[PDB]
Amino acid sequence: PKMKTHKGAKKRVKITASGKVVAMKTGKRHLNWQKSGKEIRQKGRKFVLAKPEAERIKLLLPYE
Amino acid sequence: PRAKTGVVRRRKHKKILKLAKGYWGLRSKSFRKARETLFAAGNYAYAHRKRRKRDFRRLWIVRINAACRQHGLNYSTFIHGLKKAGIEVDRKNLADLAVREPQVFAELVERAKAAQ
Amino acid sequence: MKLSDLRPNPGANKRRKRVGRGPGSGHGKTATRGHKGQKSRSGGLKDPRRFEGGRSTTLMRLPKRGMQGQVPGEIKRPRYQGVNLKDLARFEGEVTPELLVRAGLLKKGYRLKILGEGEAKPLKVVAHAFSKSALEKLKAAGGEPVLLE
Amino acid sequence: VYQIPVLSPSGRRELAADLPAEINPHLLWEVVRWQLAKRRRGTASTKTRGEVAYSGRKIWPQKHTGRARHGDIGAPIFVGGGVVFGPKPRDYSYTLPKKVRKKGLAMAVADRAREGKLLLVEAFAGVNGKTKEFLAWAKEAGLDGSESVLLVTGNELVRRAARNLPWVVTLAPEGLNVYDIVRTERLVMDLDAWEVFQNRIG
RNA sequence: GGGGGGAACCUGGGGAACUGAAACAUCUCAGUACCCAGAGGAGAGGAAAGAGAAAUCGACUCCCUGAGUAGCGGCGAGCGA
RNA sequence: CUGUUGGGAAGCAGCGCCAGAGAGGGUGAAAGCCCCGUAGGCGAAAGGUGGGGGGAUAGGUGAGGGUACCCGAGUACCCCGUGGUUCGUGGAGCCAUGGGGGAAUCUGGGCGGACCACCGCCUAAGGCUAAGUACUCCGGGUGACCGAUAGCGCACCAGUACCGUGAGGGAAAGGUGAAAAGAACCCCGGGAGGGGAGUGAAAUAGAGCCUGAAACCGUGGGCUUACAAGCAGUCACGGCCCCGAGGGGUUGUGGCGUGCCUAUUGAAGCAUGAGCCGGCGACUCACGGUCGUGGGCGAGCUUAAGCCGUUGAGGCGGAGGCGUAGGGAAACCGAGUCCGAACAGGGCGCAGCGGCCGCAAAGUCCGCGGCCGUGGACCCGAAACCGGGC
RNA sequence: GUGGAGCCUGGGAGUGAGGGCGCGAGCGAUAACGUCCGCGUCCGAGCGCGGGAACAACCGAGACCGCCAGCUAAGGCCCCC
RNA sequence: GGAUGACCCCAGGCGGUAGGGGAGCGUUCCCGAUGCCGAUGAAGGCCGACCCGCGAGGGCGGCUGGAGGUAAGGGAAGUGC
RNA sequence: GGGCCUGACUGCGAGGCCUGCAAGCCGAGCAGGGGCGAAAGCCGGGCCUAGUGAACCGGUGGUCCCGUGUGGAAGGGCCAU
Ligand SMILES: [Mg+2]
Ligand SMILES: [Mg+2]
Ligand SMILES: [Mg+2]
Ligand SMILES: [Mg+2]
Ligand SMILES: [Mg+2]
Ligand SMILES: [Mg+2]
Ligand SMILES: [Mg+2]
Ligand SMILES: [Mg+2]
Ligand SMILES: [Mg+2]
Ligand SMILES: [Mg+2]
Ligand SMILES: [Mg+2]
Ligand SMILES: [Mg+2]
Ligand SMILES: [Mg+2]
Ligand SMILES: [Mg+2]
Ligand SMILES: [Mg+2]
Ligand SMILES: [Mg+2]
Ligand SMILES: [Mg+2]
Ligand SMILES: [Mg+2]
Ligand SMILES: [Mg+2]
Ligand SMILES: [Mg+2]
Ligand SMILES: [Mg+2]
Ligand SMILES: [Mg+2]
Ligand SMILES: [Mg+2]
Ligand SMILES: [Mg+2]
Ligand SMILES: [Mg+2]
Ligand SMILES: [Mg+2]
Ligand SMILES: [Mg+2]
Ligand SMILES: [Mg+2]
Ligand SMILES: [Mg+2]
Ligand SMILES: [Mg+2]
Ligand SMILES: [Mg+2]
Ligand SMILES: [Mg+2]
Ligand SMILES: [Mg+2]
Ligand SMILES: [Mg+2]
Ligand SMILES: [Mg+2]
Ligand SMILES: [Mg+2]
Ligand SMILES: [Mg+2]
Ligand SMILES: [Mg+2]
Ligand SMILES: [Mg+2]
Ligand SMILES: [Mg+2]
Ligand SMILES: [Mg+2]
Ligand SMILES: [Mg+2]
Ligand SMILES: [Mg+2]
Ligand SMILES: [Mg+2]
Ligand SMILES: [Mg+2]
Ligand SMILES: [Mg+2]
Ligand SMILES: [Mg+2]
Ligand SMILES: [Mg+2]
Ligand SMILES: [Mg+2]
Ligand SMILES: [Mg+2]
Ligand SMILES: [Mg+2]
Ligand SMILES: [Mg+2]
Ligand SMILES: [Mg+2]
Ligand SMILES: [Mg+2]
Ligand SMILES: [Mg+2]
Ligand SMILES: [Mg+2]
Ligand SMILES: [Mg+2]
Ligand SMILES: [Mg+2]
Ligand SMILES: [Mg+2]
Ligand SMILES: [Mg+2]
Ligand SMILES: [Mg+2]
Ligand SMILES: [Mg+2]
Ligand SMILES: [Mg+2]
Ligand SMILES: [Mg+2]
Ligand SMILES: [Mg+2]
Ligand SMILES: [Mg+2]
Ligand SMILES: [Mg+2]
Ligand SMILES: [Mg+2]
Ligand SMILES: [Mg+2]
Ligand SMILES: [Mg+2]
Ligand SMILES: [Mg+2]
Ligand SMILES: [Mg+2]
Ligand SMILES: [Mg+2]
Ligand SMILES: [Mg+2]
Ligand SMILES: [Mg+2]
Ligand SMILES: [Mg+2]
Ligand SMILES: [Mg+2]
Ligand SMILES: [Mg+2]
Ligand SMILES: [Mg+2]
Ligand SMILES: [Mg+2]
Ligand SMILES: [Mg+2]
Ligand SMILES: [Mg+2]
Ligand SMILES: [Mg+2]
Ligand SMILES: [Mg+2]
Ligand SMILES: [Mg+2]
Ligand SMILES: [Mg+2]
Ligand SMILES: [Mg+2]
Ligand SMILES: [Mg+2]
Ligand SMILES: [Mg+2]
Ligand SMILES: [Mg+2]
Ligand SMILES: [Mg+2]
Ligand SMILES: [Mg+2]
Ligand SMILES: [Mg+2]
Ligand SMILES: [Mg+2]
Ligand SMILES: [Mg+2]
Ligand SMILES: [Mg+2]
Ligand SMILES: [Mg+2]
Ligand SMILES: [Mg+2]
Ligand SMILES: [Mg+2]
Ligand SMILES: [Mg+2]
Ligand SMILES: [Mg+2]
Ligand SMILES: [Mg+2]
Ligand SMILES: [Mg+2]
Ligand SMILES: [Mg+2]
Ligand SMILES: [Mg+2]
Ligand SMILES: [Mg+2]
Ligand SMILES: [Mg+2]
Ligand SMILES: [Mg+2]
Ligand SMILES: [Mg+2]
Ligand SMILES: [Mg+2]
Ligand SMILES: [Mg+2]
Ligand SMILES: [Mg+2]
Ligand SMILES: [Mg+2]
Ligand SMILES: [Mg+2]
Ligand SMILES: [Mg+2]
Ligand SMILES: [Mg+2]
Ligand SMILES: [Mg+2]
Ligand SMILES: [Mg+2]
Ligand SMILES: [Mg+2]
Ligand SMILES: [Mg+2]
Ligand SMILES: [Mg+2]
Ligand SMILES: [Mg+2]
Ligand SMILES: [Mg+2]
Ligand SMILES: [Mg+2]
Ligand SMILES: [Mg+2]
Ligand SMILES: [Mg+2]
Ligand SMILES: [Mg+2]
Ligand SMILES: [Mg+2]
Ligand SMILES: [Mg+2]
Ligand SMILES: [Mg+2]
Ligand SMILES: [Mg+2]
Ligand SMILES: [Mg+2]
Ligand SMILES: [Mg+2]
Ligand SMILES: [Mg+2]
Ligand SMILES: [Mg+2]
Ligand SMILES: [Mg+2]
Ligand SMILES: [Mg+2]
Ligand SMILES: [Mg+2]
Ligand SMILES: [Mg+2]
Ligand SMILES: [Mg+2]
Ligand SMILES: [Mg+2]
Ligand SMILES: [Mg+2]
Ligand SMILES: [Mg+2]
Ligand SMILES: [Mg+2]
Ligand SMILES: [Mg+2]
Ligand SMILES: [Mg+2]
Ligand SMILES: [Mg+2]
Ligand SMILES: [Mg+2]
Ligand SMILES: [Mg+2]
Ligand SMILES: [Mg+2]
Ligand SMILES: [Mg+2]
Ligand SMILES: [Mg+2]
Ligand SMILES: [Mg+2]
Ligand SMILES: [Mg+2]
Ligand SMILES: [Mg+2]
Ligand SMILES: [Mg+2]
Ligand SMILES: [Mg+2]
Ligand SMILES: [Mg+2]
Ligand SMILES: [Mg+2]
Ligand SMILES: [Mg+2]
Ligand SMILES: [Mg+2]
Ligand SMILES: [Mg+2]
Ligand SMILES: [Mg+2]
Ligand SMILES: [Mg+2]
Ligand SMILES: [Mg+2]
Ligand SMILES: [Mg+2]
Ligand SMILES: [Mg+2]
Ligand SMILES: [Mg+2]
Ligand SMILES: [Mg+2]
Ligand SMILES: [Mg+2]
Ligand SMILES: [Mg+2]
Ligand SMILES: [Mg+2]
Ligand SMILES: [Mg+2]
Ligand SMILES: [Mg+2]
Ligand SMILES: [Mg+2]
Ligand SMILES: [Mg+2]
Ligand SMILES: [Mg+2]
Ligand SMILES: [Mg+2]
Ligand SMILES: [Mg+2]
Ligand SMILES: [Mg+2]
Ligand SMILES: [Mg+2]
Ligand SMILES: [Mg+2]
Ligand SMILES: [Mg+2]
Ligand SMILES: [Mg+2]
Ligand SMILES: [Mg+2]
Ligand SMILES: [Mg+2]
Ligand SMILES: [Mg+2]
Ligand SMILES: [Mg+2]
Ligand SMILES: [Mg+2]
Ligand SMILES: [Mg+2]
Ligand SMILES: [Mg+2]
Ligand SMILES: [Mg+2]
Ligand SMILES: [Mg+2]
Ligand SMILES: [Mg+2]
Ligand SMILES: [Mg+2]
Ligand SMILES: [Mg+2]
Ligand SMILES: [Mg+2]
Ligand SMILES: [Mg+2]
Ligand SMILES: [Mg+2]
Ligand SMILES: [Mg+2]
Ligand SMILES: [Mg+2]
Ligand SMILES: [Mg+2]
Ligand SMILES: [Mg+2]
Ligand SMILES: [Mg+2]
Ligand SMILES: [Mg+2]
Ligand SMILES: [Mg+2]
Ligand SMILES: [Mg+2]
Ligand SMILES: [Mg+2]
Ligand SMILES: [Mg+2]
Ligand SMILES: [Mg+2]
Ligand SMILES: [Mg+2]
Ligand SMILES: [Mg+2]
Ligand SMILES: [Mg+2]
Ligand SMILES: [Mg+2]
Ligand SMILES: [Mg+2]
Ligand SMILES: [Mg+2]
Ligand SMILES: [Mg+2]
Ligand SMILES: [Mg+2]
Ligand SMILES: [Mg+2]
Ligand SMILES: [Mg+2]
Ligand SMILES: [Mg+2]
Ligand SMILES: [Mg+2]
Ligand SMILES: [Mg+2]
Ligand SMILES: [Mg+2]
Ligand SMILES: [Mg+2]
Ligand SMILES: [Mg+2]
Ligand SMILES: [Mg+2]
Ligand SMILES: [Mg+2]
Ligand SMILES: [Mg+2]
Ligand SMILES: [Mg+2]
Ligand SMILES: [Mg+2]
Ligand SMILES: [Mg+2]
Ligand SMILES: [Mg+2]
Ligand SMILES: [Mg+2]
Ligand SMILES: [Mg+2]
Ligand SMILES: [Mg+2]
Ligand SMILES: [Mg+2]
Ligand SMILES: [Mg+2]
Ligand SMILES: [Mg+2]
Ligand SMILES: [Mg+2]
Ligand SMILES: [Mg+2]
Ligand SMILES: [Mg+2]
Ligand SMILES: [Mg+2]
Ligand SMILES: [Mg+2]
Ligand SMILES: [Mg+2]
Ligand SMILES: [Mg+2]
Ligand SMILES: [Mg+2]
Ligand SMILES: [Mg+2]
Ligand SMILES: [Mg+2]
Ligand SMILES: [Mg+2]
Ligand SMILES: [Mg+2]
Ligand SMILES: [Mg+2]
Ligand SMILES: [Mg+2]
Ligand SMILES: [Mg+2]
Ligand SMILES: [Mg+2]
Ligand SMILES: [Mg+2]
Ligand SMILES: [Mg+2]
Ligand SMILES: [Mg+2]
Ligand SMILES: [Mg+2]
Ligand SMILES: [Mg+2]
Ligand SMILES: [Mg+2]
Ligand SMILES: [Mg+2]
Ligand SMILES: [Mg+2]
Ligand SMILES: [Mg+2]
Ligand SMILES: [Mg+2]
Ligand SMILES: [Mg+2]
Ligand SMILES: [Mg+2]
Ligand SMILES: [Mg+2]
Ligand SMILES: [Mg+2]
Ligand SMILES: [Mg+2]
Ligand SMILES: [Mg+2]
Ligand SMILES: [Mg+2]
Ligand SMILES: [Mg+2]
Ligand SMILES: [Mg+2]
Ligand SMILES: [Mg+2]
Ligand SMILES: [Mg+2]
Ligand SMILES: [Mg+2]
Ligand SMILES: [Mg+2]
């Protein structure tokens, strides 16, 4: 039967035009009071997942 | 479609069995034992065609040595003297000479003493 | 040219890999699976795209983001597809959404928006939207922007 | 582009047709492969350990019998048991690209054309449904039956007359297809036939 | 007039567990297996107190597609209009 | 039809003929023309069907104006407990309903995802309804389906023998020959069996019957062996025997030499497995994905279900899918966009060869191959768990 | 320095029980065919070959095939040899 | 070198378990085939010190067997113990 | 030790350290609005290396981005915690 889109990945991640995989930096969900502003700010960006980890996530998204 | 074993396996077994003609008991009679026997046989043959080259040369040497000592020297001396004289007749031949041609062997012995 | 002459080009029809058929093939006994363990078993491993041996997975440690939607689902709103000026080059006279669908440029169910990559051509282009630069290039090349609603 | 003999009451004229100059044997092979796969019945079947007639009882205990462990006698390791990965009902067909079939048709006719083996005819003399009638006409048309012929015409009366001849394959023009052209040595067509074929390769 | 039978198919009344979740309880398996009642050559459904945004369509059934979309989900495994 | 070889002609040879029939099966071997058929035609007094054609019957059919009589009740509706839906308590509507409460008759009511308004949609609480759909005990047709360990459990007197108190389990077992011409009669023997005779093209086709492998048992012959130390061979030489400057068989002496498989750091290993032989026996298929590859077309590529045709013929079908633009949670903007006060900085994006022609290419379709996902997913094996019965 | 070198993109793995030895340590008892690291090696996969009486990892040496030819390596040259 | 995988010449590599890759052999079935081989003997069996091939194998001969078999080139798998 | 102070900034961030991933670390410089200093300049906590916890679910403040025919509303997204 056809493959299913993994909804947890669909909800965390985006495949960019050239097929990199992009996600939010981890670590500002909470426990933030003593984090510097450099930290909070930088954790506010997206990052490009390491190739082996991205290639795996990509196969979970067969129809994006 | 179905492809049942058919004729194929009996034919491989006869091949092996036929190579095993001569072997003892099940070794010529049982495909399994024949095949074991053959693995061993092929490795020995390989090993032994290597050592036949050695087996003969050892023999030539025992013979040359006998023929040398009739003329008062040993194999090691005789071979060094040949070397120094520049004589390159090989041991297969030195041996045939020593038996079939004593006069020639004697002369080579002479050149060998003389060459040192 | 006769039936006995009909052949696939070299490489067009390759043989399959057959395992577990004897030593000479170099794929016998273990059938290229190595020795023992879960992956050698019939049924094999867990989904290697996700599973990581029991530790929290790479994917599941990344944060979710944005609106995921709620029952009763997607909210119906007009959707726009852009098609650039350069794609309009091939037409002469008029372009309308219907035409662009036919040519295979605009997908059905999307409203038309004209965009600015390329040069404008003095055509009457009818559409639901124009970018700033598309409007400019078109007005400048003497073409006629018509807005649908 | 090609020059094609046409038989007439007025005699052997010539007709100009643009058929591909290049024949692509791989593609011809691909069309024939598709044709022969899709006519397959796919009716080969076997039973699995689950589909076989025996019961699911474990035949003897797991341990302490001195015998090998088994479950039910349906398991494929038993004579009588199911078969592992045998054939099951199958559909061998697949949708070969339309343009390929088209290009394929055209190339096949083109290939016979380039050999002189394609012959167009206006009508069929006296053939009114009798084999000996077609046979006469054929002799006169240069078909002694030493070469196999794919006869394409909408004239039912002509197909009936020729069908029984071992060296003749008959077809309506809607049926023209590359396996039949490639199977036969000579191609013979009605103009009306030639007309539809030209519309199909358009 | 009923009663009883019929290989599958069908509707209705009841309805598991292994297993999967690399443990497990929600979840899955699955309204499946299976028991029961009933029908019939089919059964069910069917002529809008519908759909759901089109100023629209127009009973029901069944196939393709829409779509693994929308969503659902110890937002896990998965489930899925 | 004839000739010919042959037990037999349908083989080979000569000369013919049919074909809307050269599908296929038989006949002593290989047959268009010998038989059964095949193409094309024909056929029901009786019973069944009859969705097609015809006929009948039931039944159907108006417009203003007024009246406010009727328009499905323990129902709607609300609350509580649940189920159904993609919806697992969620912002949880809708449909259904076990408990409680409980209306109205169009100025009535239900619905459009809490709720409210507005704007629309629809008429609950009675019933029926062909067809298009599912299945295959049954009949027929057809296989890049099996061919007696296969294929149904059963080609055969099988759901049998047999096993089990019972539910229930559940086999093995096909083939003389063209024709029985199935061996009169004699001989040995109680018989069985054999030897002659006879039949047959053939009888080691003789019914314990086609072929008739291998393990296994024997008779006969060649070579060899009773002072010898062995994973059984191998290399060398010599003896003997055989077929005829060579080969084959055998093996006295000399040299060398730790079975196979499995599992292991490491096995000849005193670690697993195997008595031997034959046969069966384990990486597949569908659908999706990802790469590679052979082609087709290329800013485009491609059709699905179906419909027409065919009866091993293909065509139509553009609904839809992938691609042609990205960025952003989104509104939204767009070769940009997001963060930002920023025209700052940054993230993620954007930009063929030759001579208008050819050539290559995005991409996409089909084939092929590797690997992945979902399925039992390479085969065999539990102890267990659950349902219904005995 | 042109090598079964290196670097980049992608397809397919297997492995994730090692072991002996030399040198450097820890642990142990300046014990273990002990144990645990480091650098190297070999066996693993070279239970192919020569030497070491025999013997995976000590010495010699990396077996494409054939030869009744030659030179050497470690180790040997009284007989077994 | 010759132009192209025609074959000759010079040189170098060629131990191998897990495992990657390449090239082939054979089994059943389909197209090729209304053909071709076949009772002057099919398949299958038993021999062979012969021929070709590195090999898997393929030929050829004799005996058995008595009615089938199937090429060059391709296709598909219940394909090798 | 004292004076003035809140840079224990906001928007970013060249380039690196480390590293299987995910993390962790250092950071010149530009803009906004500041502190100290006459100025050069320094200040995006603390001489430094420990004082910590991914995701999911949820709370609170802000934003005013989505709001299931439409206007709101429910509920969510986003920034902060
Ligand atoms: Mg999730
Ligand atoms: Mg965070
Ligand atoms: Mg958290
Ligand atoms: Mg937060
Ligand atoms: Mg929060
Ligand atoms: Mg701090
Ligand atoms: Mg800070
Ligand atoms: Mg911020
Ligand atoms: Mg899609
Ligand atoms: Mg995309
Ligand atoms: Mg087999
Ligand atoms: Mg067989
Ligand atoms: Mg066999
Ligand atoms: Mg074999
Ligand atoms: Mg045989
Ligand atoms: Mg063989
Ligand atoms: Mg012997
Ligand atoms: Mg023997
Ligand atoms: Mg014996
Ligand atoms: Mg024997
Ligand atoms: Mg061998
Ligand atoms: Mg050798
Ligand atoms: Mg040796
Ligand atoms: Mg002396
Ligand atoms: Mg010397
Ligand atoms: Mg010398
Ligand atoms: Mg294939
Ligand atoms: Mg092999
Ligand atoms: Mg390989
Ligand atoms: Mg290997
Ligand atoms: Mg093995
Ligand atoms: Mg592998
Ligand atoms: Mg593998
Ligand atoms: Mg294994
Ligand atoms: Mg391993
Ligand atoms: Mg194993
Ligand atoms: Mg292991
Ligand atoms: Mg294991
Ligand atoms: Mg493994
Ligand atoms: Mg294994
Ligand atoms: Mg296993
Ligand atoms: Mg299993
Ligand atoms: Mg498993
Ligand atoms: Mg969404
Ligand atoms: Mg104009
Ligand atoms: Mg088929
Ligand atoms: Mg099939
Ligand atoms: Mg079966
Ligand atoms: Mg079957
Ligand atoms: Mg079973
Ligand atoms: Mg069963
Ligand atoms: Mg059963
Ligand atoms: Mg069963
Ligand atoms: Mg049964
Ligand atoms: Mg059972
Ligand atoms: Mg049972
Ligand atoms: Mg059971
Ligand atoms: Mg046991
Ligand atoms: Mg036992
Ligand atoms: Mg047993
Ligand atoms: Mg046993
Ligand atoms: Mg058992
Ligand atoms: Mg079993
Ligand atoms: Mg069992
Ligand atoms: Mg069974
Ligand atoms: Mg069976
Ligand atoms: Mg069976
Ligand atoms: Mg089986
Ligand atoms: Mg199986
Ligand atoms: Mg099985
Ligand atoms: Mg299968
Ligand atoms: Mg089917
Ligand atoms: Mg396939
Ligand atoms: Mg298909
Ligand atoms: Mg014909
Ligand atoms: Mg033909
Ligand atoms: Mg009843
Ligand atoms: Mg009844
Ligand atoms: Mg039910
Ligand atoms: Mg009831
Ligand atoms: Mg129920
Ligand atoms: Mg229960
Ligand atoms: Mg459970
Ligand atoms: Mg299960
Ligand atoms: Mg699973
Ligand atoms: Mg579990
Ligand atoms: Mg588990
Ligand atoms: Mg447990
Ligand atoms: Mg469970
Ligand atoms: Mg399951
Ligand atoms: Mg369920
Ligand atoms: Mg039920
Ligand atoms: Mg069932
Ligand atoms: Mg009943
Ligand atoms: Mg019906
Ligand atoms: Mg009905
Ligand atoms: Mg009904
Ligand atoms: Mg009504
Ligand atoms: Mg879509
Ligand atoms: Mg469900
Ligand atoms: Mg005669
Ligand atoms: Mg005759
Ligand atoms: Mg004749
Ligand atoms: Mg016919
Ligand atoms: Mg016939
Ligand atoms: Mg026939
Ligand atoms: Mg014939
Ligand atoms: Mg025949
Ligand atoms: Mg016949
Ligand atoms: Mg008829
Ligand atoms: Mg008839
Ligand atoms: Mg009125
Ligand atoms: Mg009233
Ligand atoms: Mg009403
Ligand atoms: Mg009532
Ligand atoms: Mg309720
Ligand atoms: Mg529910
Ligand atoms: Mg919720
Ligand atoms: Mg709800
Ligand atoms: Mg109620
Ligand atoms: Mg109202
Ligand atoms: Mg009201
Ligand atoms: Mg209601
Ligand atoms: Mg309501
Ligand atoms: Mg409402
Ligand atoms: Mg509504
Ligand atoms: Mg409505
Ligand atoms: Mg009803
Ligand atoms: Mg009707
Ligand atoms: Mg129906
Ligand atoms: Mg049917
Ligand atoms: Mg039937
Ligand atoms: Mg067969
Ligand atoms: Mg057959
Ligand atoms: Mg049998
Ligand atoms: Mg059977
Ligand atoms: Mg048999
Ligand atoms: Mg039967
Ligand atoms: Mg059976
Ligand atoms: Mg049977
Ligand atoms: Mg019986
Ligand atoms: Mg009992
Ligand atoms: Mg009984
Ligand atoms: Mg039982
Ligand atoms: Mg049995
Ligand atoms: Mg018979
Ligand atoms: Mg008979
Ligand atoms: Mg006969
Ligand atoms: Mg008597
Ligand atoms: Mg008698
Ligand atoms: Mg007698
Ligand atoms: Mg007698
Ligand atoms: Mg006679
Ligand atoms: Mg004869
Ligand atoms: Mg015989
Ligand atoms: Mg016989
Ligand atoms: Mg017998
Ligand atoms: Mg016979
Ligand atoms: Mg017999
Ligand atoms: Mg016999
Ligand atoms: Mg015998
Ligand atoms: Mg004897
Ligand atoms: Mg003695
Ligand atoms: Mg003696
Ligand atoms: Mg010896
Ligand atoms: Mg000697
Ligand atoms: Mg001899
Ligand atoms: Mg000898
Ligand atoms: Mg040794
Ligand atoms: Mg030994
Ligand atoms: Mg050893
Ligand atoms: Mg072996
Ligand atoms: Mg073993
Ligand atoms: Mg073990
Ligand atoms: Mg062990
Ligand atoms: Mg051990
Ligand atoms: Mg031993
Ligand atoms: Mg032993
Ligand atoms: Mg033991
Ligand atoms: Mg042992
Ligand atoms: Mg063990
Ligand atoms: Mg036993
Ligand atoms: Mg034996
Ligand atoms: Mg066997
Ligand atoms: Mg595979
Ligand atoms: Mg693929
Ligand atoms: Mg492809
Ligand atoms: Mg194409
Ligand atoms: Mg798609
Ligand atoms: Mg930018
Ligand atoms: Mg091109
Ligand atoms: Mg392409
Ligand atoms: Mg993969
Ligand atoms: Mg399954
Ligand atoms: Mg499987
Ligand atoms: Mg698999
Ligand atoms: Mg099992
Ligand atoms: Mg028990
Ligand atoms: Mg339990
Ligand atoms: Mg229990
Ligand atoms: Mg029970
Ligand atoms: Mg019970
Ligand atoms: Mg290079
Ligand atoms: Mg290398
Ligand atoms: Mg390397
Ligand atoms: Mg691979
Ligand atoms: Mg691995
Ligand atoms: Mg491993
Ligand atoms: Mg481990
Ligand atoms: Mg380890
Ligand atoms: Mg270990
Ligand atoms: Mg190591
Ligand atoms: Mg270690
Ligand atoms: Mg040692
Ligand atoms: Mg060490
Ligand atoms: Mg030292
Ligand atoms: Mg040390
Ligand atoms: Mg240390
Ligand atoms: Mg001491
Ligand atoms: Mg140690
Ligand atoms: Mg030590
Ligand atoms: Mg130590
Ligand atoms: Mg080491
Ligand atoms: Mg190992
Ligand atoms: Mg070594
Ligand atoms: Mg090494
Ligand atoms: Mg070795
Ligand atoms: Mg050694
Ligand atoms: Mg030694
Ligand atoms: Mg020694
Ligand atoms: Mg060694
Ligand atoms: Mg080497
Ligand atoms: Mg020397
Ligand atoms: Mg030395
Ligand atoms: Mg010594
Ligand atoms: Mg190698
Ligand atoms: Mg290669
Ligand atoms: Mg390969
Ligand atoms: Mg070949
Ligand atoms: Mg084979
Ligand atoms: Mg092959
Ligand atoms: Mg077949
Ligand atoms: Mg045929
Ligand atoms: Mg034939
Ligand atoms: Mg002939
Ligand atoms: Mg004859
Ligand atoms: Mg003969
Ligand atoms: Mg054959
Ligand atoms: Mg055959
Ligand atoms: Mg042979
Ligand atoms: Mg023969
Ligand atoms: Mg026949
Ligand atoms: Mg064939
Ligand atoms: Mg062939
Ligand atoms: Mg072909
Ligand atoms: Mg198999
Ligand atoms: Mg101040
Ligand atoms: Mg950086
Ligand atoms: Mg990093
Ligand atoms: Mg300042
Ligand atoms: Mg400043
Ligand atoms: Mg100042
Ligand atoms: Mg700074
Ligand atoms: Mg401090
Ligand atoms: Mg500190
Ligand atoms: Mg920290
Ligand atoms: Mg969770
Ligand atoms: Mg968790
Ligand atoms: Mg949240
Ligand atoms: Mg609203
Ligand atoms: Mg708003
Ligand atoms: Mg609403
Ligand atoms: Mg308002
Ligand atoms: Mg608004
Ligand atoms: Mg308000
Ligand atoms: Mg709000
Ligand atoms: Mg909010
Ligand atoms: Mg935030």
